[PDB]
Amino acid sequence: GCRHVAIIMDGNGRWAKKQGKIRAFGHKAGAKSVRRAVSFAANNGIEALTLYAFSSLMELFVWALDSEVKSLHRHNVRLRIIGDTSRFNSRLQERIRKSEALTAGNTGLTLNIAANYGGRWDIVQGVRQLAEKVQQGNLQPDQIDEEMLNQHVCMHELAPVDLVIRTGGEHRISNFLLWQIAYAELYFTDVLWPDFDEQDFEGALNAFANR
Amino acid sequence: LPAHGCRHVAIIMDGNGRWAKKQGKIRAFGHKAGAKSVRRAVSFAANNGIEALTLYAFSSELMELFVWALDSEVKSLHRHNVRLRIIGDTSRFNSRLQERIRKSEALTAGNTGLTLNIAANYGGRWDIVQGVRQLAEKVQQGNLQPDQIDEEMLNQHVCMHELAPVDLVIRTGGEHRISNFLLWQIAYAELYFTDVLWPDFDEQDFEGALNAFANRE
Ligand SMILES: O=C(Nc1ccc(C2=NCCN2)cc1)c1ccc(C(=O)Nc2ccc(-c3ncc[nH]3)cc2)c([N+](=O)[O-])c1
Ligand SMILES: O=C(Nc1ccc(C2=NCCN2)cc1)c1ccc(C(=O)Nc2ccc(-c3ncc[nH]3)cc2)c([N+](=O)[O-])c1
Repeated sequence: GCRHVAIIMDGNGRWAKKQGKIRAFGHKAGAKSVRRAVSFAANNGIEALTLYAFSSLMELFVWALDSEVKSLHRHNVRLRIIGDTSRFNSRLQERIRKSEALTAGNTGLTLNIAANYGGRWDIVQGVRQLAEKVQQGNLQPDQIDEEMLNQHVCMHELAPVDLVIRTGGEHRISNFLLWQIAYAELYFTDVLWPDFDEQDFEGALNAFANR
Repeated sequence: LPAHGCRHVAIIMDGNGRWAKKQGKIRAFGHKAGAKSVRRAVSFAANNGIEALTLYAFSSELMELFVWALDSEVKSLHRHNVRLRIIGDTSRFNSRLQERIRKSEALTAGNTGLTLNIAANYGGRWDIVQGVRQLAEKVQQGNLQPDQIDEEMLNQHVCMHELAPVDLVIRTGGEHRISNFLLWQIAYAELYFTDVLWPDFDEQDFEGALNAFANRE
């Protein structure tokens, strides 16, 4: 059973170019593909879906999400934004906080949207926290272990990441999740993100089920 | 940079158990064939301009015996101008073994050819945590402020930070996963998975991985 899937959603700009259209067109097709993947995961009992918007700008991508919130809530989706939003404009930060709190109680799919996220950043923010605790004398350097750092990195309340999918044909993690992908299956496909569809997602889930 | 572009390659060497099973042999024959394949890869990397090779002995099918085995290769590595380092938590290793590791490292530290890093009782999470503990000690002595901690600083405290970043990770044996080998250090690395079992992975396979990295960037 695959409980938590993460996807690096690459290929929207390459897709636009192949279609003979401006980069913007590729965003809008990428957004359709977001909806389809979120629906498919919610329909197939996946617990958590973590989406990294990446292209081989982040504010705006989050803005575009703002109008989907009412629909996600109605579908019992818990929405979280992961990543360093602390320099986003304060109006956007308030909307993120409002959407997360609206849905925080939902018990269906948890959808994590990584915004201005980096795996090294995620670890460093958790290390900064431990460092504050040591300085305040609340923690001995030496009590620090994997389990404790794990509690200070993103998504520690969710099932571990079982499967990472990257569309778009590159074979890297690109500083998406690092700590959390120690034991995840890595599935790379040349399909571009706007084309990735239910059969492609099932293909990735077979890879997991075979292993 | 060599034409392939790769300064540091890391290899998850899986498949030795499977290879021995396919032949009707016990696991020890797979380990001896896997050792032949290490010598061959080390020789290939050294002849191909690679700066650093990092090897993670892993079977999908103890750690301390692997490192005893390596102790018998140290003279030969030295003779081939290889600089040898062990990465991993060896602090609970047999006291004799820890002294043999130290001396093999000191013996070859002057070498100018390939740098070979052998992971022994290594895990990517462990490596991040030991880096974090060195930082927390500096905070507890009043030398470091929590707010001065950034990526660059934590980078300076994980294994291999003084070598070229890892450009390419090869995993043999058919599984598509990192299995808690390098994690901080592979943020930008090319990942190359091949179904070839470790004992069968030969120069043409290694050339093929390098040229796939060169072609993909
Ligand atoms: O990325 C999105 N929108 C978007 C639009 C435009 C752009 C854009 N960039 C600049 C040019 N256009 C970017 C992103 C997007 C779209 C739909 C959705 C979304 O999931 N909608 C949605 C609504 C309902 C359901 C659903 N159905 C069953 C259970 N859940 C599933 C999905 C999300 N999302 O995360 O939720 C983001
Ligand atoms: O893993 C190794 N040996 C080994 C043997 C047995 C076992 C074993 N485990 C349980 C059963 N037996 C495990 C490991 C091994 C073998 C050779 C080497 C090795 O690289 N030796 C070497 C020696 C010489 C040269 C060389 N010299 C000049 C041309 N090239 C190149 C490489 C290494 N190594 O890390 O360097 C490990």
